[PDB]
Amino acid sequence: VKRTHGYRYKSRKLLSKAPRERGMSGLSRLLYEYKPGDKVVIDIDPTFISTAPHRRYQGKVGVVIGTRGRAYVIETYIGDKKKIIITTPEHLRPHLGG
Amino acid sequence: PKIYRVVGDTSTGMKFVVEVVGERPYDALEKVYSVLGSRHKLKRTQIRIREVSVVEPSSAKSNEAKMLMVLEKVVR
Amino acid sequence: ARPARCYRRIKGPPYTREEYIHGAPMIQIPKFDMGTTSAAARAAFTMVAKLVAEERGQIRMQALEAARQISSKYLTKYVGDANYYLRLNVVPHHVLRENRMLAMAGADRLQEGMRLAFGSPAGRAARVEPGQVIFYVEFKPEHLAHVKEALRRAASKLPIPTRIVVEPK
Amino acid sequence: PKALLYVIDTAKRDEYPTLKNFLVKGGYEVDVAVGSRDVNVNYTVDLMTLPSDKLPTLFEEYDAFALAGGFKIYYHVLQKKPPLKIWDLNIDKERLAQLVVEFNRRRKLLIAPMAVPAYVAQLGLLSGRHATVYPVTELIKILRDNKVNFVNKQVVRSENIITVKDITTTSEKEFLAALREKG
Amino acid sequence: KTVYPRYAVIRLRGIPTTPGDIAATLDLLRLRRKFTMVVVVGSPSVMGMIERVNDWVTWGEIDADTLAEVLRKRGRIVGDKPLTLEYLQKWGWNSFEEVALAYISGEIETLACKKDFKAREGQRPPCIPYLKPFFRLHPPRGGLNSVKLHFSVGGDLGYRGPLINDLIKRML
Amino acid sequence: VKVIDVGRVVVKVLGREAGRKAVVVDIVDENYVVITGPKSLSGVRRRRVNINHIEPTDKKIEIKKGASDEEVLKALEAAGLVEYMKERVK
RNA sequence: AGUACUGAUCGGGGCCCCGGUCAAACUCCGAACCUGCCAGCGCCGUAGAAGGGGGGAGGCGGGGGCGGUGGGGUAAGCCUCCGCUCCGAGACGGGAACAACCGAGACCGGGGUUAAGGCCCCCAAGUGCGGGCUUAGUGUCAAUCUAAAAGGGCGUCCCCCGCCCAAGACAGCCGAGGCGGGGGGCCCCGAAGAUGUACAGGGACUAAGCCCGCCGCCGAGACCCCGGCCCGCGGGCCGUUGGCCCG
RNA sequence: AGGAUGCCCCCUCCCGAAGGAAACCCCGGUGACGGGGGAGUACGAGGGAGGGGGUCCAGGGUCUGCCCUUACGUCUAGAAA
Ligand SMILES: [Mg+2]
Ligand SMILES: [Mg+2]
Ligand SMILES: [Mg+2]
Ligand SMILES: [Mg+2]
Ligand SMILES: [Mg+2]
Ligand SMILES: [Mg+2]
Ligand SMILES: [Mg+2]
Ligand SMILES: [Mg+2]
Ligand SMILES: [Mg+2]
Ligand SMILES: [Mg+2]
Ligand SMILES: [Mg+2]
Ligand SMILES: [Mg+2]
Ligand SMILES: [Mg+2]
Ligand SMILES: [Mg+2]
Ligand SMILES: [Mg+2]
Ligand SMILES: [Mg+2]
Ligand SMILES: [Mg+2]
Repeated sequence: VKRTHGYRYKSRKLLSKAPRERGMSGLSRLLYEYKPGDKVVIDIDPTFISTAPHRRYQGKVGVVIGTRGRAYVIETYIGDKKKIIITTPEHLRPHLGG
Repeated sequence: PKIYRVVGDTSTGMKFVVEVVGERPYDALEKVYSVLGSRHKLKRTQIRIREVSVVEPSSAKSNEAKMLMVLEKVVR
Repeated sequence: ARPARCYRRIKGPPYTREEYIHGAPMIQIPKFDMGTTSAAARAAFTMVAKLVAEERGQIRMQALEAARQISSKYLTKYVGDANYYLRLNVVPHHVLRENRMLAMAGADRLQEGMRLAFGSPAGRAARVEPGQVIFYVEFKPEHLAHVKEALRRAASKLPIPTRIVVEPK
Repeated sequence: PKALLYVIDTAKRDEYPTLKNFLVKGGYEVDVAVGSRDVNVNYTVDLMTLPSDKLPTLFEEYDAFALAGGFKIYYHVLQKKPPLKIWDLNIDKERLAQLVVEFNRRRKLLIAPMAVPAYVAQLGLLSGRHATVYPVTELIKILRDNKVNFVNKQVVRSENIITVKDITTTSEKEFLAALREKG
Repeated sequence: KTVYPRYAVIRLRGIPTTPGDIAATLDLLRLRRKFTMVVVVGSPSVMGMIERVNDWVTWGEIDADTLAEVLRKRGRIVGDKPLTLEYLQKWGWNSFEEVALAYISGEIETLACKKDFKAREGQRPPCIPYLKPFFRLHPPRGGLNSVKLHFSVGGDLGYRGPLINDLIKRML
Repeated sequence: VKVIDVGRVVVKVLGREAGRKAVVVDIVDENYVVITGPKSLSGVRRRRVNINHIEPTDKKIEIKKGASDEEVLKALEAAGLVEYMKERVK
């Protein structure tokens, strides 16, 4: 039977947490202020799944283009196609590697 | 000609102490490699020589080695 | 039952989650530990013999049971139940399947050949690795010849080559 | 004169027979020594079983000391793992260093081919002197790190130490010119 | 600062059926034909490439005298023309031996000048201008042991150490 | 059958010293013996040799096992084989 | 890997503790490995990278080897996925023949050297070198390709361990070694088919077989060289819907 | 209608790419063989010059010897089938 494609269709491992990470996450990711040109890493937080980007963007590095209210507009790539991810900071981490 | 006592063991878990008659330690080791390789299908890398020592004919254990020491002629 | 060569080799993943398997067969081995099992009396025994697998493969439940019967009967007769401890060390967790046309086993089983080929349960087997202990015996050194004979009889019932290792406890 | 030729290794196939040939054509009478069980050549001096009290007899009796150091010396100098286990230095290192230093002290002739010059350089016996070595990057660096002046000639003699780049690429005339030189 | 050892790399196995990742690395190393040979500086990034192609090449530390002979016999300049002593002297290198020693010893970090290198006036270039960055060798006289086995177990592939110079002399 | 015995004069039939004469001076095992030219005499160095690579002649001298070259050379005089050794067969 | 969550499971001891057996639809841990950004290396690129527009398609049946115990299946030259390579659309050397196994990529002619593989004859090059084993013509240098298991054998070669013998051991006074166990190599039995011989190329071979090593040689269209030809790109000359020259 | 200023043989001479020996002397190895010298020599595709001798050469028909070699067109993953 063909693969089904719901928005979260092969995400058991990705959305699972170890026992020591159970419960609410810390709030420091909320407090980073990103400006255009900043580099961020998409690190999905499973306790806020409805605002999380698609599983294909986990671990990708994007560039902040701007803000939309409280979300950040991030320019990234899936293979060769440019993608625009709009997401809240709880699903973002600063990329220190350049 | 001397009797060389060769102590060794193999990667296959086999241990051996043999007495080999040769001119020099190199000749005695060549006999050990070829005979063990023939009789137990052991590659040279699988054989680990641990100790080579001259043993005097009076104290040797092998009658083969003793008899070779006193040979006066050979036949082919 | 098919010849045991049909299920000897490990050809796929283990099939053990009985909550997803319909009609998984019940284990037909009544006991796994024979002789004197209490830990206090086992302290008298000072020798250990093991029937060790030489290859990887699957041992069917009925072969384990046949091996258990012949060895335990021999030890009971010649050594005595108070003088040995025998343990069948592996459990047949893996479920075997067969693709045969059958009635009263589901509608898909009525389609012939390789259509809908996933088999219905046919038995159980233990998946073993080289060096794995199949049978484990604790005994007194006076009975060494009898224990070796019992394990030789057990080995003749098993689908893979084995070897007997005797060591002190 | 008599020369002692220590055959440490034979992995360099033609090193020992060529070195012995040059020394014989140079008027020396060559005695062969072996310190390991893996060397296949005939020898008359067994440095493996020769007692240490017999060493002073050895220094007196020989006028030259030549080292057929193949790839065993090369990978010992570099402190690098060889691609073959047989290229490991399986000889008594302390005795070998003792032989070289003692022969050097009595101002006897030392022939150091290929990577042997770097081994002599690491012993501090060529500080400020002119020497050649097998001209690979790492061996040239070791000579320079030990305050040795590298020279790009095939055979270089520094007053008792003859060093050659590679005995297998050395002509008889070049070697004999350095043997007959003054030091 | 650091002067890495200089290695000679020879492609021993052929083009058809070479796996894709090995074929790509050989192309970047300029070993695009069988029995082609290059000299590389052994920086860690380069050594990672040689490890990838270990089963298709043989390599080792090249000596200055061997490099001098390779340049004189198999060195080519633009137009596939022979490299001559006169061409070296026009550029300020006195001999094949001097430039080979300069490269092996680390005085210069490249043997063939880069594509975008621009020759100055009077100044000796730190390389040989317009030398082709690869050598096309002859098959080895007397043959090899086996192009399918590693040198460490009696074949010819992989790291050879200083014995690469013995092999090169047979391939000149 | 081929018989090799200590003291027998032999001819080497393989190697660079092929056609030269030599004297057996010791037995290593059933397959190898030690021969000496003497070198100064026939050009054969004192080395072990495989039995397959020598052929016995009809001449024999009397020596002890592991006899030195000088002892061999002296015994080559009591028998008068000195010019016999310098001759190269084939 | 673990049996700690969810489950399975054999024992011991007092619902707990200890030991043991397991998991595609279990996971505290956790590689090799793959992958994102940046910097460098390497290579490609102004003789034109990225990107974009336009015309014409063919094709939308694939197949072989190897790897994921991929998953299924008694198995299949079987079905269905994932990846590198090759055939299709690829000459040529080797494999006895043989699309896809090994070697290797072919403009034409010639010289040379190697690759795989081979060197008793067929058949170019060794009746090549040292050691050991086999007596069954066993066997006769990977795969396609023509085979073999559980089990039995001191048949024979060899390695290790335990015990006896201090010459009062084993076998029926004699005088020197003896008894048992575990393992390894080769071979023997286990081994039964249909047109035509010890089939797996044939002759035949006691090595021309097998094991541990070694030396040289032969051998492609590959690699090197010479001559001839053609091509792509760039430059130049000529009154040019084109021609010629150079790199 | 092609060459006959040809072709062929011998000899001599010159140059010569890649490649490249041997006898023999010396060093090593049990040995098959390796190395230094002899020697980048003798030779070597081919390119040049001359002399002596001969008579057709090229081309074609057919036959023999040695080496190589699985009709064509077609659909097809796969054609001598
Ligand atoms: Mg789909
Ligand atoms: Mg909602
Ligand atoms: Mg399977
Ligand atoms: Mg291939
Ligand atoms: Mg487990
Ligand atoms: Mg993956
Ligand atoms: Mg389709
Ligand atoms: Mg496929
Ligand atoms: Mg088609
Ligand atoms: Mg073929
Ligand atoms: Mg022939
Ligand atoms: Mg079977
Ligand atoms: Mg047969
Ligand atoms: Mg005419
Ligand atoms: Mg059809
Ligand atoms: Mg069809
Ligand atoms: Mg057809």
